[PDB]
Amino acid sequence: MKSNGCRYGTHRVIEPKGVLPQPAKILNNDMSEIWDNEMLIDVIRLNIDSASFHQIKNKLIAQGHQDLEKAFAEHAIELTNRTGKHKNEDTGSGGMFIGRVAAIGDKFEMKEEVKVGDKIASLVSLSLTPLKINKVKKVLLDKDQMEIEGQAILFSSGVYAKLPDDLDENLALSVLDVAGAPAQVERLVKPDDTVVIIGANGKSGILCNAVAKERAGICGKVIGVVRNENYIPTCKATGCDEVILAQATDAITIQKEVSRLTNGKMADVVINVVNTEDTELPSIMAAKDRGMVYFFSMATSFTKAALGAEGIGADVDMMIGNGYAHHHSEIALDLLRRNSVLMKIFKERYAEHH
Amino acid sequence: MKSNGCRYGTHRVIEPKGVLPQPAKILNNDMSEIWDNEMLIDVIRLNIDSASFHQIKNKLIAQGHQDLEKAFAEHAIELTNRTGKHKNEDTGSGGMFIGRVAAIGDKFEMKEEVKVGDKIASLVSLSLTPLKINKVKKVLLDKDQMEIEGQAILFSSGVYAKLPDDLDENLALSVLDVAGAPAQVERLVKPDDTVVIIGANGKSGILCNAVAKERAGICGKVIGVVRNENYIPTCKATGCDEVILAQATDAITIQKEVSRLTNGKMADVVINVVNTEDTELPSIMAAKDRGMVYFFSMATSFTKAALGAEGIGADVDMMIGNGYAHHHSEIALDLLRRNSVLMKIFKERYA
Ligand SMILES: NC(=O)c1ccc[n+]([C@@H]2O[C@H](COP(=O)([O-])OP(=O)(O)OC[C@H]3O[C@@H](n4cnc5c(N)ncnc54)[C@H](OP(=O)(O)O)[C@@H]3O)[C@@H](O)[C@H]2O)c1
Ligand SMILES: NC(=O)c1ccc[n+]([C@@H]2O[C@H](COP(=O)([O-])OP(=O)(O)OC[C@H]3O[C@@H](n4cnc5c(N)ncnc54)[C@H](OP(=O)(O)O)[C@@H]3O)[C@@H](O)[C@H]2O)c1
Ligand SMILES: [Cl-]
Ligand SMILES: [Cl-]
Repeated sequence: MKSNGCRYGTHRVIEPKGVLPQPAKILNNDMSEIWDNEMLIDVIRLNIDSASFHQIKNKLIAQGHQDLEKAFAEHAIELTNRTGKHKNEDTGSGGMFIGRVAAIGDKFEMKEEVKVGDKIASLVSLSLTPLKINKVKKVLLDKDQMEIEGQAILFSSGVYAKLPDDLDENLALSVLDVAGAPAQVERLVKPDDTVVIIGANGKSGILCNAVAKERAGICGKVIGVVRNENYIPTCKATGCDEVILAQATDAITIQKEVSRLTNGKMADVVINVVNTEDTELPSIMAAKDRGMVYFFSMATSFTKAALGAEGIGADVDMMIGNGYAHHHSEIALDLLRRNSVLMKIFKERYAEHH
Repeated sequence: MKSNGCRYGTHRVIEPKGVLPQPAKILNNDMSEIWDNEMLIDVIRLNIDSASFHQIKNKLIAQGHQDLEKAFAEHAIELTNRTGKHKNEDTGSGGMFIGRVAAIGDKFEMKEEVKVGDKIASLVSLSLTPLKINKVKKVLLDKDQMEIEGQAILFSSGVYAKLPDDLDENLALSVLDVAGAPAQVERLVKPDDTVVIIGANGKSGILCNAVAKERAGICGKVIGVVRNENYIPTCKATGCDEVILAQATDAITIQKEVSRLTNGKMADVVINVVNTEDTELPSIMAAKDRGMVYFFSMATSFTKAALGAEGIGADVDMMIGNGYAHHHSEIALDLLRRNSVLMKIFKERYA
């Protein structure tokens, strides 16, 4: 056991010196000894970022490989052996892993309480994760997955979650993927608030509907925005009092309908969980004066949000949605255990085994 | 005077119907009658977005013009007459205007109090502003400016500022340019807070230093981050208690130095006012747990900030720096009037 490990993991950065593990080019993936504030994982499965997986697959096709599973497996071993991690060298994307705890340093900053042998999922990207792949058992070309024998390091600053014994693994992973959204909504929504959820039928959207309605309470108002009439029942069953039919890019219709439904008062909190571009101004205009607009979509443009609010004189607070929050996995999993409607929808949509 | 004008201005959108004035292709710039919630301006000068001005200049050269001032003037007349606004048709960029209030609709949402004749600057883009150019008097090729006779519409949702007749106009416009930064900093900093200002020697930075120190007070702590030791006296004179020398992209140095100056407690509030990319993670790591990180720079990447905080388990709030806030002009100008050190620096730097 090595001493004086950096919680941010800089002790494993080989190239270039003086940067963090994520932007680094080469990490130390020597698993024979760990630092005192690290956690070592026996990796079972690698869930590669879909864009990275597709980009690597197509690069290999273009180079002329016929056996794609074998070419991909060999690509992953070469990449991880040389750079210490599975960070896509063209996109910068990573992924996450599933495995069982192998060793815990005595100064590891424990978050969720876990012990050797526990089954866990990482909630930080493979783009900063020291990873040693000893064997690729299977490349699942259609699932962006590799079943492997290997090991990974979590730094004390990293994030992980114990996978619950009583839940379908893919169901649990689906909640963990978006756990930050309901966690943040719980912090934002006051009793009696009006809340507008843009993209309310989505995976994070239906979780946001439910905690928004729990937090806003009996005299609050939760308004979902969807573009498909097919989604109205689900939005209402998961917490929406009202549903607006609009493209999330249609600022005028959303403003008009939110105004109708609130008698001009508009929303205290706007939660944006769409996966498309140019929805910043429609979200801003749904808010009341000094309201809160929480942008979760990775499609959000900083400049479009900033210039959007300036051009129409909207004095609103606009937050970059932080996917991490203390206890967010436990909070999101507890939401599904309290709400049988959500649990049934999540199992139907995202459970592997039915 | 027509009634039931939309505060967002959709009643002047001709093409395509169903979008807002800024994304619209064609606006109605008929100034003979205004709507009840509009304000009509006699425009003196058009400050064209510099990139837009340069793109139009070069387009005209390539078409074969030679007398650029005259071709540019004719370009602006054709563009505004046809589309109703000076929105650059290739880039989408606009600009702002300076003018005198001509008429005030009876239902205009008054922000700062102005009456007919007041000298004002628009603080919203020419790309959403109905604009009629009756004459171009002078095209200033080195200044991205046109002196004109014409009129413009401010919607009730628009933003403007009265230009005080007692201050140099370039100085006033420079303050208006960054007024949202001190205004927003005033709301975030509590007494006894530790505040880190990244880019503390810049135009917005020195205003943020001063506001951070008055709000954090005698037992608060204001830390500037700059990369030049020559900037230290200015940072301290405008409010910093301590100054860190680091590149704003150097997350490890900034984290270590903020930790040193705060005994590991880190910053309650981080203000990022640099004009450089890849400073998100350094800003996040300067904050304490559940601290507030305010990104003012237009170089801020949404995904870099979100994924940055996620990867190191930083439960911090990250705010998109708005740039507009109620009364921001008045608040920033009052800061200069109350703080002789800032006024003197702003005078020397920004004419
Ligand atoms: N940082 C984090 O950890 C974090 C946390 C939560 C969310 N997020 C982000 O939030 C976004 C949503 O993620 P998710 O997993 O919830 O995705 P999802 O399940 O695909 O949900 C997206 C929803 O938005 C709707 N939508 C997209 N574009 C639309 C438009 N133009 N008009 C109307 N509706 C539209 C979709 O419905 P249609 O069927 O109509 O397309 C869908 O219901 C992603 O960008 C994700 O990265 C990130
Ligand atoms: N409209 C809005 O929403 C709004 C409002 C307020 C601020 N802002 C934004 O804030 C940014 C700054 O505005 P400004 O007018 O204050 O600009 P400015 O006067 O040029 O200030 C930028 C400051 O940052 C420093 N800096 C830049 N890169 C650095 C690096 N890598 N390391 C250390 N220091 C660095 C510069 O110092 P050096 O001399 O060392 O380069 C300079 O002092 C702009 O992007 C602006 O758009 C926008
Ligand atoms: Cl006219
Ligand atoms: Cl962005």
